[PDB]
Amino acid sequence: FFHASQRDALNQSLAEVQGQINVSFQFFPPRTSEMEQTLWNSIDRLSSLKPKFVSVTYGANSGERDRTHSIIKGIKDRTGLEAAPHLTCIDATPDELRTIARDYWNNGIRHIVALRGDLEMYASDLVTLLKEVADFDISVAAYPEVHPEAKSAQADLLNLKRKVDAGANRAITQFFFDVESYLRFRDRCVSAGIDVEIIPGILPVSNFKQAKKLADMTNVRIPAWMAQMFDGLDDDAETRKLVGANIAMDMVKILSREGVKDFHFYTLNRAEMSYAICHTLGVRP
Amino acid sequence: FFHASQRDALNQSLAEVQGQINVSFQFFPPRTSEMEQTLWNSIDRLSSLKPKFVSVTYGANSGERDRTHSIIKGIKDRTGLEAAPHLTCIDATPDELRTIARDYWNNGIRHIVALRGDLEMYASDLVTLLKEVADFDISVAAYPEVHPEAKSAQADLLNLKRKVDAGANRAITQFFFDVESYLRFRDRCVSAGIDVEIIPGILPVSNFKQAKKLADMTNVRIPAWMAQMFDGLDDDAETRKLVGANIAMDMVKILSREGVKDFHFYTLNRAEMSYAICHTLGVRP
Amino acid sequence: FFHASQRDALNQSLAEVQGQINVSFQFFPPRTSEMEQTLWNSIDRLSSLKPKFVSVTYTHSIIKGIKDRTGLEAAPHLTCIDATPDELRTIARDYWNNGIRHIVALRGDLPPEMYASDLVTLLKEVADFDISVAAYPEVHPEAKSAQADLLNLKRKVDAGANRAITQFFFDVESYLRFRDRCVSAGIDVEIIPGILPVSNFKQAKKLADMTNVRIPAWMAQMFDGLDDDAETRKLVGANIAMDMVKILSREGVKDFHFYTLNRAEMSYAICHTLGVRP
Amino acid sequence: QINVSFQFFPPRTSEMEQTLWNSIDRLSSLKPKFVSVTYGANSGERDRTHSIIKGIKDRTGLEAAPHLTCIDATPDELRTIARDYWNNGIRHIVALRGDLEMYASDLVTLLKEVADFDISVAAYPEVHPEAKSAQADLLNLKRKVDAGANRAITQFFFDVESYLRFRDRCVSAGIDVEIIPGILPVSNFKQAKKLADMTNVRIPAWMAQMFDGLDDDAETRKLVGANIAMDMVKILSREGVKDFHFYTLNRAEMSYAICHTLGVRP
Ligand SMILES: Cc1cc2nc3c(=O)[nH]c(=O)nc-3n(C[C@H](O)[C@H](O)[C@H](O)COP(=O)(O)OP(=O)(O)OC[C@H]3O[C@@H](n4cnc5c(N)ncnc54)[C@H](O)[C@@H]3O)c2cc1C
Ligand SMILES: Cc1cc2nc3c(=O)[nH]c(=O)nc-3n(C[C@H](O)[C@H](O)[C@H](O)COP(=O)(O)OP(=O)(O)OC[C@H]3O[C@@H](n4cnc5c(N)ncnc54)[C@H](O)[C@@H]3O)c2cc1C
Ligand SMILES: Cc1cc2nc3c(=O)[nH]c(=O)nc-3n(C[C@H](O)[C@H](O)[C@H](O)COP(=O)(O)OP(=O)(O)OC[C@H]3O[C@@H](n4cnc5c(N)ncnc54)[C@H](O)[C@@H]3O)c2cc1C
Ligand SMILES: Cc1cc2nc3c(=O)[nH]c(=O)nc-3n(C[C@H](O)[C@H](O)[C@H](O)COP(=O)(O)OP(=O)(O)OC[C@H]3O[C@@H](n4cnc5c(N)ncnc54)[C@H](O)[C@@H]3O)c2cc1C
Ligand SMILES: CN1c2c(nc(N)[nH]c2=O)NC[C@@H]1CNc1ccc(C(=O)N[C@@H](CCC(=O)O)C(=O)O)cc1
Ligand SMILES: CN1c2c(nc(N)[nH]c2=O)NC[C@@H]1CNc1ccc(C(=O)N[C@@H](CCC(=O)O)C(=O)O)cc1
Ligand SMILES: CN1c2c(nc(N)[nH]c2=O)NC[C@@H]1CNc1ccc(C(=O)N[C@@H](CCC(=O)O)C(=O)O)cc1
Ligand SMILES: OC[C@@H](O)[C@@H](O)CO
Repeated sequence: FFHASQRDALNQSLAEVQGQINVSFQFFPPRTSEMEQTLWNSIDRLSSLKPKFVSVTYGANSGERDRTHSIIKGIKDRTGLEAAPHLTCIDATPDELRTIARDYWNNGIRHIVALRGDLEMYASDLVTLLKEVADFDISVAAYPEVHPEAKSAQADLLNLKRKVDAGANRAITQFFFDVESYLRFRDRCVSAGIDVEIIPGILPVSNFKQAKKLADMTNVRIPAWMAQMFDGLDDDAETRKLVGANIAMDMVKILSREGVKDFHFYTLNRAEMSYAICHTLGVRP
Repeated sequence: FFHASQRDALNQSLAEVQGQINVSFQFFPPRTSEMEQTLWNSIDRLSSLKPKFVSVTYGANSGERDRTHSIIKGIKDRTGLEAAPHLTCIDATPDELRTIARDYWNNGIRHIVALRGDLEMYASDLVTLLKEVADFDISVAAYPEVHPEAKSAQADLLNLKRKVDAGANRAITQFFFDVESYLRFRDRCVSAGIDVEIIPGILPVSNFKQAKKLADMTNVRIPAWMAQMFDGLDDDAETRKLVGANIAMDMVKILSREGVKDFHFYTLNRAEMSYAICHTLGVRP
Repeated sequence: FFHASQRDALNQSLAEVQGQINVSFQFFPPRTSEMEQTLWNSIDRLSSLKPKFVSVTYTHSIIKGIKDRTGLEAAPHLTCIDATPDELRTIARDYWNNGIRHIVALRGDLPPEMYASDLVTLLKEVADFDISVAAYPEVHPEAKSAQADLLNLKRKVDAGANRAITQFFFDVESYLRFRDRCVSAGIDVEIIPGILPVSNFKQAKKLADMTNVRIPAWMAQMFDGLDDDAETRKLVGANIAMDMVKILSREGVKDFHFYTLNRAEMSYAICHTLGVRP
Repeated sequence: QINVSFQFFPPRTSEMEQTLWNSIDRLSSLKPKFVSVTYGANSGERDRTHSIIKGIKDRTGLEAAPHLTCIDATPDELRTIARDYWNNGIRHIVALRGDLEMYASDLVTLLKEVADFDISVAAYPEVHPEAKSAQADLLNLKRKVDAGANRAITQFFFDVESYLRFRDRCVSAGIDVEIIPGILPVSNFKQAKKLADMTNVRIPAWMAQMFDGLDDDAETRKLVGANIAMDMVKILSREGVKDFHFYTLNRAEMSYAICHTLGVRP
């Protein structure tokens, strides 16, 4: 019985991973007092897992940069964790960006997630600018399914290489649900001579309607079986959570077996799903 | 990438099962007003899935038979579903059992789950007795991992055959977590010439401490990876639920692929996990 | 990589059976002073594994010595090829009156009238003995047909045997198919595999040929060229036996009977792999 | 159809010296494609490695490859050493960086400049402990192959899938040379566990459990270890592996028997 045997082997291998998996968590600036409370609850909960770092988004063109910086300082003060602000360049001048970068460095914030931003400079230009300011750890975005604006898959891949050559020392992927796409992309990164680990960004899905809208805008494929899995659950938050957890747990189990030892979670500021997924990877308090 | 491909295929096959899976749900008589409320909530919720039948346990030697009968009538009146009482013989005389059986039949209750009972007559004796009373549908217990009191695996298997030959038309298994054990047992049932479907009894685990105590008393193996999965979760009900759901969903996905189209859920009177597992099998309102 | 994953699952399942496997060990009466010492050493070494019982081929003395030395259930083998239906009742009653409640009832190899079924019936007429009888997955050489020999096993069980122990075999599929045919025939006792760990292939093959036990081509090839290499034979033979019991365990076998040939090393190691440890 | 090679180390005692030559005679009868001898900067030096290589060549006629490292050696020293080896009929070198400047790829390049050596290099299915990433380590192996290595020999492993997945990644990366599994037959688990822990080589739970309780039982360890190794090579062979490199630790019995099971016989 192949399928049963395969499952037992996959599960046992996952069990033996305990203590070898590095994780990171991504948060966004709360917009309500209710979300603020939720976030700090989640930060406390997830901090107990000793993530390698956490990060905080910055909405391009939002003009709310101060919120990002304030959350980052709060995290460092409260937890002692490495906290990395996201920084976009599409909405700031190089001079403004150098000032922002210098202030981060002087405030002990020395890992930046460097992005172009949701709509002059491209992300690689930001990477170069940041390294000129100081010796930052820099993480950049990777797209196993190709960024929607890329002229070609080759162009997008060479762009990642450009960002790495400019000084990026981590790549974090856009979320995906087609696991084969990530694995094929990881191999293509080797073919392009990219020597940094390609860290999968995991989106645990509880609100499928919303995840689908974003996937559709970002060129991320939702397999037919996954669409079928969430069909009929618009008003059943409980079942959606269980189904979503199952999907994410399956994904990390397979990725772990294929040698992935780094995961970045898009928490949407909630701890429950990411914490449980980490538990299955042997990442525990 | 074998593991990824295998998952996609398994998931898609599960998606195509929609509308082909029969399910049944097992409940027990509530002992508190709180549990009473929970049960009827669960009955309403699960009834919407159109189970082939539901059943209600009867604790052997408990002397609380009237509770079982009362719950069964309540279910039939409320839902129109086929509801099957469990009946044990270890604690009643044949005459008492015939009276009980006749009263059930005359009350429109014509499917009985016939058991010996947790500690004279063996279950096969009860099956014979029931068929003498009337043409009941009769379900009996099967043990993929061998009943703890059996002289041998062969003896236990021939006992199942005895119960089927006496008139049992369904076999429902003790819960298991070693899926290969069920599949091997299903094949052994064919070797013994048993022509009834062997319906897996599924226990969705949220309280592992308690499931383990019962498994240990019933000769049910808990794989090491499963013990590791629940390790450290004694005080984390949320994570236990997500982990447990993941395990049960994986099990039914594999069983479905191997051709199982009937599942019996040990609900412990709660709807959430069983309902979600059914959802993944395409059993939906 | 199905083969790799399958092996990992099989090995892990074996690791998890630890503490749930019943084992028994078979010994023979020593013919020399050297073998005498070897035997009691093996007994001391193997007793630490807490076997469900041990047996001695046919003897009465060894059985007694084992019982006193270790307190293990020691079952003498008894054949009806030697004595008369009356002497058997005398030798049997003599056992029960000493603490010997388990007997391996056999017809016996024939030297250069009644069958084992008759011996089981006889032994039981004396007392409520534990009776173990021989089963033959590949059919006893004298039997007229597979079904006839199978029905014979049924007779022996119906007569009072509560255990069947198999002739040794090397084709696991043969054992498994036979086990299935037994249940189909309504035989409700376990069919306990008799395992022969092979270190001397020339000798094992001689015996296999006389007993209708098949030696698979892969096994013949595995031992080819090792007539003068005792060390490699031991490693090859241990590997074969370990693989066999690993497969058998996954198929739900929880009882094993070891033909030790009075040596502890190989059986002790195989038991170790089954989680049967001091 | 199966090729084998055996790895030895320079004996540091009279007792081990006797054991090694016994093992060489035993294993040479299997006609390995080559044998190799390790180097320890503080456990024998280059002269001891070379002495054993010469002895093997003289005694058996087999191709014998020294493991040559580049730590604490200058490029001019390495060129002089390589020239000497080539002139002495040593035509296969296992080119390594070394257990603590140059990386192994630099040594491969240097050696190919000297002469058309057969060169074998180290590969790590579970990633070299110092690599900045699995991607970087794979790109390094490709650098070594592109510089002229015609063979990769893996660190030992006990998770067979790890080797299989690694081989697939090598092929995907366009690394076209054989990725030969290094096999460590285990008769002393305490010693093996130490070696594995230091190199990030996973020991499956079932394997640790298999050796539990055998600290003082050498005989059972041998039988259990032989079973593990025979099983591994059987699976690997089924998956198309036609070359095996045995970490003998100067003992012949286990490797010889494993080879027997692969059909490699005198
Ligand atoms: C992990 C992660 C975190 C993120 N965090 C944020 C956040 O905090 N705030 C936010 O607004 N967005 C965020 N994003 C989204 C991101 O900003 C968008 O996906 C944006 O469209 C691209 O950003 P980038 O850094 O990848 O840009 P780039 O790397 O510069 O690539 C963007 C597009 O430009 C193309 N391109 C690159 N160079 C050239 C060139 N020289 N000429 C022509 N085309 C070129 C690329 O191929 C690609 O199609 C995040 C995305 C990820 C994966
Ligand atoms: C789906 C399911 C629902 C259950 N519901 C209940 C419930 O509502 N109330 C309750 O108290 N328990 C219940 N049980 C538990 C059950 O009662 C116990 O497992 C009990 O120990 C065995 O019951 P049985 O009907 O299987 O008995 P049996 O089938 O009679 O078998 C019991 C044991 O007797 C052995 N045996 C059978 N015939 C003979 C013979 N002629 N001579 C010697 N040994 C023999 C069998 O091999 C076995 O070991 C349930 C179990 C399952 C799987
Ligand atoms: C675990 C084990 C332990 C053993 N220990 C010993 C020992 O200690 N001493 C020793 O000398 N030998 C021993 N033997 C070997 C055994 O004695 C021989 O195999 C002998 O040939 C058959 O013995 P049996 O008990 O199987 O008899 P049987 O069951 O009677 O079978 C012998 C043949 O007779 C046939 N047969 C049986 N009844 C009838 C009938 N009524 N009509 C027609 N045909 C019939 C059967 O099919 C079979 O072919 C042992 C064998 C095993 C597997
Ligand atoms: C089959 C085999 C036989 C061995 N025999 C011996 C022996 O006899 N004696 C001994 O002392 N050791 C021996 N070793 C071990 C070896 O020496 C160590 O593992 C050592 O740490 C690395 O050797 P290497 O040849 O693999 O080096 P490399 O291939 O150079 O790799 C070493 C590390 O450097 C990294 N790296 C490579 N290029 C760069 C770069 N440009 N910038 C940054 N990092 C880089 C690699 O990714 C890796 O992490 C052996 C190993 C194997 C697998
Ligand atoms: C920075 N993110 C991002 C990106 N890609 C692009 N182009 N832009 C981005 O901002 N990929 C990674 C990450 C994805 N972030 C997100 C943010 C919200 C939801 C979303 O579905 N939110 C729902 C429900 C949230 C919940 O379940 O709590 C919503 O209601 O908005 C999904 C992914
Ligand atoms: C009739 N049942 C049963 C059996 N087998 C035997 N021998 N006896 C039985 O009564 N197998 C099938 C079914 C199993 N029923 C059960 C009943 C309670 C729990 C248990 O774990 N209850 C926990 C928590 C319940 C919850 O999560 O809500 C408890 O606290 O008692 C598990 C299986
Ligand atoms: C009671 N036995 C038995 C039988 N089958 C028959 N027909 N007769 C029997 O006596 N099957 C089970 C068991 C088999 N016993 C044996 C006895 C010796 C050897 C054997 O080959 N021994 C070699 C060397 C022993 C050693 O390795 O130390 C020998 O010739 O002594 C194999 C199985
Ligand atoms: O002795 C085994 C050793 O050479 C390998 O682990 C590579 O370092």
